[PDB]
Amino acid sequence: EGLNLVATALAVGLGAIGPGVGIGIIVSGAVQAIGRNPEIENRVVTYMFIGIAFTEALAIFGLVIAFLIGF
Amino acid sequence: REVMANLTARVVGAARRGTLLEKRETVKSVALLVVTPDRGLCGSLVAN
Repeated sequence: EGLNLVATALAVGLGAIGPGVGIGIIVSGAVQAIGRNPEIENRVVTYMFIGIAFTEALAIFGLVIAFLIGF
Repeated sequence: REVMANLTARVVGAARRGTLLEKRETVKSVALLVVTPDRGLCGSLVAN
């Protein structure tokens, strides 16, 4: 049947729930940290980016399944 | 005196070391305070 289509939506759907919240928390914490201490700005951003990518590493993993399920 | 010691030790970053405590570079204008007796006869204290 078309049950693979549910798997197509579930991977991208449930996959984006976690990272969707996670990306929001990371940048919000960085922006507050930049606002309180502007001179550590160049350093915290590097920490933000090296971790914010780890969050979508699972989201891309969901998208990888989202196309593997299709074909 | 100790509150200054306790607080200023915590605040060490030059970026946050602004406002009154900011040790400005290239000093250009200096103001000074003098206190003197309202009435004379004090001796050499006023002259000193």
